[PDB]
Amino acid sequence: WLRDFLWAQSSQVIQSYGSALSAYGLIFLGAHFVWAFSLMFLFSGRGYWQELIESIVWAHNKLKVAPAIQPRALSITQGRAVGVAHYLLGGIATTWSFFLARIISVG
Amino acid sequence: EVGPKRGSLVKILRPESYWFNQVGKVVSVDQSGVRYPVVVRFENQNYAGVTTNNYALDEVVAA
Amino acid sequence: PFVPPSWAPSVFVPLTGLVLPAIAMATLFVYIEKEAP
Amino acid sequence: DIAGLTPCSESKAYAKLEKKELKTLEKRLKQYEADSAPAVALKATMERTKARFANYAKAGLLCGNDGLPHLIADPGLALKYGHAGEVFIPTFGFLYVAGYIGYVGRQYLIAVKGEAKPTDKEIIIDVPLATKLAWQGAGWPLAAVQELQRGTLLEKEENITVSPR
Amino acid sequence: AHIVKIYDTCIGCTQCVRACPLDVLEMVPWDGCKASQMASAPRTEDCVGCKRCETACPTDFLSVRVYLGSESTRSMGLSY
Amino acid sequence: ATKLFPKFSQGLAQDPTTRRIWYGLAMAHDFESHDGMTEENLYQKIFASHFGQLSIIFLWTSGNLFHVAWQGNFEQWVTDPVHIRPIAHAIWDPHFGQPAVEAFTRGGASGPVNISTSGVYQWWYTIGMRTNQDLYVGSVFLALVSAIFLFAGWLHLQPNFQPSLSWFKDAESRLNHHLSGLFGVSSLAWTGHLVHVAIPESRGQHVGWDNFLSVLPHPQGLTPFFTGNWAAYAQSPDTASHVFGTAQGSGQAILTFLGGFHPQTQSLWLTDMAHHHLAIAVIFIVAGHMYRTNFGIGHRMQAILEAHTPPSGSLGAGHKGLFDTVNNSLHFQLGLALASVGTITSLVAQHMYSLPPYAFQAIDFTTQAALYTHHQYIAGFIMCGAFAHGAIFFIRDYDPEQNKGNVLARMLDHKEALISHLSWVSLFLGFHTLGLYVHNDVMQAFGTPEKQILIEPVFAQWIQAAHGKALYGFDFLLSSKTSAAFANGQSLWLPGWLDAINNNQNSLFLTIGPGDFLVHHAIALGLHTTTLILVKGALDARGSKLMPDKKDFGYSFPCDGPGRGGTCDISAYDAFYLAVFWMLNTIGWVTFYWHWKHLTLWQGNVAQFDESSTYLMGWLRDYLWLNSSQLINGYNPFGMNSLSVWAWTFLFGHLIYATGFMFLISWRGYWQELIETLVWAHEKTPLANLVYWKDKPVALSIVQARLVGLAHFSVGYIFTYAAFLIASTSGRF
Amino acid sequence: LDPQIVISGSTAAFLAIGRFVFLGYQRREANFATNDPAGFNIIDVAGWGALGHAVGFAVLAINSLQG
Amino acid sequence: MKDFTTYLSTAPVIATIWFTFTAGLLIEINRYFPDPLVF
Ligand code: CLA
Ligand code: CLA
Ligand code: CLA
Ligand code: CLA
Ligand code: CLA
Ligand code: CLA
Ligand SMILES: CC1=C(/C=C/C(C)=C/C=C/C(C)=C/C=C\C=C(C)\C=C\C=C(C)\C=C\C2=C(C)C[C@@H](O)CC2(C)C)C(C)(C)CCC1
Ligand SMILES: CC1=C(/C=C/C(C)=C/C=C/C(C)=C/C=C/C=C(C)/C=C/C=C(C)/C=C/C2=C(C)CCCC2(C)C)C(C)(C)CCC1
Ligand SMILES: CC1=C(C/C=C(\C)CCC[C@H](C)CCC[C@H](C)CCCC(C)C)C(=O)c2ccccc2C1=O
Ligand SMILES: [Ca+2]
Repeated sequence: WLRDFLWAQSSQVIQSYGSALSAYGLIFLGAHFVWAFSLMFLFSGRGYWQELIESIVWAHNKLKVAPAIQPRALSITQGRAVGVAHYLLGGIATTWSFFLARIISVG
Repeated sequence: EVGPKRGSLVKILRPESYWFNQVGKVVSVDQSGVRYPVVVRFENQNYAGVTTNNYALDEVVAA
Repeated sequence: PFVPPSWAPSVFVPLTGLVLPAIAMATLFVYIEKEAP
Repeated sequence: DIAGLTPCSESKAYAKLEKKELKTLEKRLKQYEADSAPAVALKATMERTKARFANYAKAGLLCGNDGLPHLIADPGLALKYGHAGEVFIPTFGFLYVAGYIGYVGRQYLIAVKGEAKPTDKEIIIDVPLATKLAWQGAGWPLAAVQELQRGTLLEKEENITVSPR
Repeated sequence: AHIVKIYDTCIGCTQCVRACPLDVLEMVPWDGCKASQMASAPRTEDCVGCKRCETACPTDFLSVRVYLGSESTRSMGLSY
Repeated sequence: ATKLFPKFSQGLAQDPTTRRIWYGLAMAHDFESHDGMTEENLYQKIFASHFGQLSIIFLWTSGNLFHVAWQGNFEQWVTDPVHIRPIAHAIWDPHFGQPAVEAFTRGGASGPVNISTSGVYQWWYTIGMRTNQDLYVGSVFLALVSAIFLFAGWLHLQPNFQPSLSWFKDAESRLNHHLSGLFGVSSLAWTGHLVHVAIPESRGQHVGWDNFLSVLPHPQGLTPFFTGNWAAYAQSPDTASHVFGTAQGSGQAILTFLGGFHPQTQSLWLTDMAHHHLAIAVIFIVAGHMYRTNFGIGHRMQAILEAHTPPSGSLGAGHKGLFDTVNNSLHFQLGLALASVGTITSLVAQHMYSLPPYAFQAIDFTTQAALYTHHQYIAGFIMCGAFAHGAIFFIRDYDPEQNKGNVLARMLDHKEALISHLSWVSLFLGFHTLGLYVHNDVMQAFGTPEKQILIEPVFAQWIQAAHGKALYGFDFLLSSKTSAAFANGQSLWLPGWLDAINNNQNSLFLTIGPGDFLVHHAIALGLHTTTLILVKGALDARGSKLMPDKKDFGYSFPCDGPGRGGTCDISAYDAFYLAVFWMLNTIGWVTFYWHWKHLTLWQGNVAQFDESSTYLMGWLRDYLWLNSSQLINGYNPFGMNSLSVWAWTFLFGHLIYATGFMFLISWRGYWQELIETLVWAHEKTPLANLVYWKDKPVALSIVQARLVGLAHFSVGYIFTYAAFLIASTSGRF
Repeated sequence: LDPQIVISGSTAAFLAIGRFVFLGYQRREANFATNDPAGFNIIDVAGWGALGHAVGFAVLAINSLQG
Repeated sequence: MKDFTTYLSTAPVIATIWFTFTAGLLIEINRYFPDPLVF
């Protein structure tokens, strides 16, 4: 599966630059990105982010540029919802770019 | 009538307080001998969503 | 010079990776399940 | 010139890349009739390509062995060898725009903070005030220096919250 | 067993006692706050570590604090 | 009832669940937490544990020497080190098929064997090893050394041999000995081996315990050394026509400063390395006479630190109280050791590949790749460990009252500034380094490569010019033939160095361009981000605005519950766990850069990297996709080849990596409820209910799950890249 | 440079400077019974003597390099 | 009408308008000054 399907049929999307399927190549990379970006939210916890925000808020307080609406880390449930959304978006978009570039070229 | 005046603005000095080095309003000071008689109200809510807390006379300073 | 026989692997590999693991696992499991007097 | 690079104007790889690019566009311009909208579009891209290769060379950009323009970021080399429109001037252009946004936003937050409900003015933007500050942001650099010199830009540590330590 | 502790900052709101789902806390007469009552933790052996009491505590900082400790059948809330 | 394991924690021993087994193994080396632990017993246990570690290391080395001398082709590789592939050990797998036996049979046949990528063949050959007898004897010696450290470990823990805590605290005496003896005398002894054995072996002369006394290292003996005519030892070195291992083109010098590399071996000169160890040995031995122990002379570290206080109050009380802070904190001492060893490990990786010290090492591309990646990944883990122990130090040992006003306490006083600034730097690097790659990818996609942003690494090229490289035309220092720095060293190392730094076939200061600029900023992004995560964890380890009393909960705790908005991953241990992902990402980027730049140099078309490294599609297609073909064809419907083990391992790493995702994404609650259903099923199943469990089955803990997930994630990460790296380099070369 | 002369003179120089110039400073910095009036113990001799030997060999070593 | 203008002053609306203005400005600039690599 990995060699004769993914590696062999990815040639169309990886070689689309300079053509009309170039967008599928860009989306193929962008989708691999969104998917990896989801792992930050899926593997982390709000406790760490809240503290990091505290030190950033300090810099905004020091320069008198701190917002009245207090910055807060995403809720635990929101953290999980953001992670799954970016995981599905990235993963499905990656297959989408791979499928459309491959089929349009060898259709 | 010990304690800061009601309606006055004081700065919290309790280190573990969310409003440390922050200013709130003196809601009321319990003349009875309670450990923390100064009731202070704050505009910004803490992580728990609370906007009020009790502090001792020493934990507060006019500011 | 300090050279083991040709059968070495035919015997050492079986013992180390199958027999010894089983013996180790047996004694270890017993100790953990044992309760303090 | 610098780093062993060569002017794009004298690079052979730069010239071959321009031909390679125009030959792809020309191979496609053939399958279409001369006045066909497709033909007009491919021609305008070919003209834009010719202007880019010419404009880049005229700007005195240097090209590596790849035949592609390389940017000089050392202030000393850029000024002495005519390469300041590549990173230096862009730097002061961005810094002006970025400080403009920051100083205006800071001025807005400070203005809405003295109101009844600052949080409300952050979800519902006081457009008139926002537009006023947006226009007055052109002289931010001098205002920022004047605030830095009056000691009004920063906050006193005694008024800023911190953890127990 | 988990370590549960009550601090003098307690205001006698009784919220922690009402929030506890294993009856680890109760209200005892006191003279340190206006409510004349302070939370107590006499049944910590039944504590699981849910920390609902801390979520119910409105003082800053918390007057009731839970420190997860030795694990038991009760501490792990095991029905088996 | 109370089980026996673990004996160090009655709490765990009284845990009736499976958690007792996991935690007993997880908290066995945390002596400070063991029941009835005293500081003196803590030190004695560590001392014995250190002897145990040494025993294991020496047995590991003896084992390595034995398998090469018994199953490899060292006596054949030495004859032709350019075309003979070194054998690591023999393969005895009864699950193998006749084809696999043939595919793995190689290196002089002798049955299925694994090729070695460790570099011990070039190393032992360079140090004078020439026969399996030599390898066999060394193996025996090291095995004997291992047994002594194991006995010393046992003895120094028995009564009448248990060192006192005061002995463990004698810092001035321990540092003097380690600098003069452990470092200086050891380096001096190594210079003796190189001069008396390695160099004669490189010149074709056998020198062993049989004739070392009846053999003269130099024709003039020690008369030059004791008369001061040291230069004599540098006269007549090996020439460019020197065939390593023979007297052909061989000279007579024992200590030189030629510089550059031996022409045939492409490695550093033995005479230059002999002189190097001699010089550093002298420096160390002297340095070991700085601290006061028993003779009235020397420095008192406490007096030194106490004196270092800027007069303007810029550093508060300066280093006051730091002596006791460091001397009483093993975590502080471990933090420094890891931070130093980790940085030194990366230096080894950077210097060994650029200045290869072992003969025929630079031609073994697979070994070069393996060594760099191996040391860079070990360095990354050690750096992560250093900060982890710094955070533990702050929580367990830091005493604010004894460090009042000192540099350490000042750090805590401006932690928000430190973290916020690390946040800003990381953000800048991330937004711009990503933005430029994306811009370049879009320009490549729209077919306009002349429109991509390609900033020249002028500052690095200027440094390379300073070192001699004239390719950039900066003309200064070693690149200028009229410079004093050029003239002063013209009769010493410069000639050899300039020849090497101006040769574009080695790895000495490789040429760099816009692609190298972008990847270097990506490395800076990773280093700052990983530091931001680790630093933030150590500074906030004792408390934050969200949890002001974190110090009362310790280094590792699950969370503080969903209250206060939610507090998942709030412990300093949780910060280390998150930092490991960024460390693996950083070492991944650095190792990818190193491998791709060398693959293109080794193939002979540096232009591919120079033109494809400026966009991420180039990295994915010209490095990962293109170099994966032979590996993924290790086994196929048409058969299998020697690369089958790597194809199987490559996929094995992908499986473990993804298995980690389950422990990392799915959390305990869901699993605990599933297990409870299984407990009902087992108790309700007839015959099965007859057998029962001694430990109540429970889901893994929150902290445990994060560790198990990170371990699975880290193991797959390493196994996958190691399989790809070796296969791509070996198969292509 | 005569090896015997260089080292011999070097050692004597350091022993002298450490016995009549830096002895007080070292003692103050310092914050084996010797009947020496200035209390110059053997360990002190070993130290300054070593310094002298090192400096002497350094001079001979560079001189042997002929420049 | 006052409430409608208040709704048009809401964060998302202003963001859409401001970003549409900024995007438009940049697009038009590249439409009249194509391929701008250097000053
Ligand atoms: C921020 C990092 C950085 C780095 C790594 C460099 C690096 C370099 N700069 Mg520099 N520069 C910088 C920032 C930096 N610059 C900034 C922010 C400015 C704005 C003022 C300048 C302005 C500047 C000038 C005017 C010049 C350089 C020059 C140089 C090159 C030689 C300078 C030198 O001797 O040492 C490195 C320099 C620095 C570490 C800091 C600033 C550079 C000093 C102040 C200039 C002194 C140059 C001196 C005359 C040596 C060259 C002699 C001759 C060839 C002119 C060198 C590769 C020289 C050059 O090569 O021009 C052709 C040159 O004359 N730079
Ligand atoms: C008035 C707006 C404003 C200002 C003046 C600043 C200023 C600053 N921020 Mg910041 N920030 C802002 C908004 C602002 N921020 C917003 C809305 C967010 C949420 C994304 C953040 C998130 C943020 C982080 C995570 C960090 C900073 C940091 C910093 C400091 C380092 C420099 C920097 O800008 O880094 C870069 C800041 C950004 C990339 C955020 C971009 C925010 C946009 C561009 C500002 C637009 C504001 C608003 C929409 C305009 C209203 C105008 C009004 C008329 C209606 C600096 C003092 C860094 C720091 O602490 O360093 C010490 C830091 O790590 N900020
Ligand atoms: C001459 C006196 C002497 C010597 C030789 C040693 C030697 C040693 N002591 Mg020690 N010690 C001494 C006096 C001495 N001590 C005294 C007087 C005291 C009382 C104050 C102590 C108290 C003491 C304690 C409490 C401990 C030690 C420990 C150790 C061991 C450190 C383990 C180690 O890191 O590996 C060896 C380290 C080195 C060889 C240093 C070199 C490291 C460099 C960076 C490597 C570079 C190598 C080269 C560049 C490349 C190699 C390539 C190739 C060969 C692979 C080590 C063998 C530890 C121990 O017991 O371990 C069991 C420890 O816990 N000592
Ligand atoms: C000289 C080096 C050194 C030393 C002496 C110590 C010593 C100590 N560390 Mg430590 N550490 C180090 C380096 C070191 N560390 C490095 C380099 C890192 C970065 C990775 C860490 C990160 C670290 C953390 C995060 C923690 C410690 C902790 C501790 C303390 C107790 C933990 C323990 O040992 O229990 C036993 C350790 C284990 C049982 C190991 C766990 C199993 C791991 C996942 C390895 C599994 C790999 C697996 C075999 C792979 C299989 C692959 C195969 C199938 C092919 C202890 C005093 C803990 C602590 O502070 O105490 C509260 C703790 O939280 N360390
Ligand atoms: C590809 C995956 C990925 C990516 C891209 C990042 C990126 C980042 N991580 Mg991260 N991380 C990851 C995985 C990832 N991580 C994983 C798996 C873990 C383990 C769980 C971590 C754990 C971790 C920790 C602990 C921390 C970070 C931090 C950071 C930030 C460091 C500062 C920086 O570089 O600013 C650069 C900014 C960017 C690279 C973002 C680009 C800007 C976007 C893409 C442009 C906007 C696009 C468009 C206009 C709008 C799109 C949205 C649309 C719907 C409108 C950074 C944004 C640190 C941090 O928070 O910073 C202070 C930090 O503390 N990470
Ligand atoms: C590649 C990663 C991976 C793998 C292998 C699995 C595997 C599994 N998941 Mg899972 N999962 C993953 C990622 C993964 N998951 C991720 C990222 C998430 C987050 C969304 C989840 C979330 C998730 C949930 C919520 C659930 C599972 C469940 C399951 C199990 C389903 C029952 C089953 O098939 O048993 C059979 C086992 C296998 C098919 C594994 C095959 C292993 C090989 C074939 C066996 C080889 C054994 C070997 C010879 C032993 C000897 C080794 C030697 C050293 C001695 C299963 C074992 C369900 C469950 O708990 O079980 C009912 C469940 O509810 N997963
Ligand atoms: C006024 C303003 C703001 C700014 C506020 C503040 C306090 C900003 C803080 C600035 C500080 C403390 C800077 C501290 C150190 C800065 C240093 C040392 C400068 C480094 C710059 C260097 C070395 C120059 C590099 C180069 C130059 C010459 C330009 C280019 O050529 C590129 C390069 C790298 C070669 C607010 C509120 C964010 C809102 C907004 C407007
Ligand atoms: C008592 C007195 C006196 C005096 C006497 C004398 C004469 C003394 C001297 C003594 C001496 C006579 C001293 C010396 C010392 C020396 C030394 C102690 C040395 C050492 C050496 C070293 C340490 C070396 C090392 C090394 C080597 C081995 C190798 C190479 C390198 C080097 C060189 C570094 C008088 C008369 C005044 C007065 C009265 C009494
Ligand atoms: C990154 C991360 C965060 C931090 C993520 C945040 C804070 C989201 C950031 C959203 C935006 C960027 C904040 C500000 C939004 C403004 C409306 C943007 C205005 C700027 C103008 C240009 C429009 C968490 O809070 C978290 C919580 C639980 C598990 C994992 C994570 C997690 O991974
Ligand atoms: Ca020999």
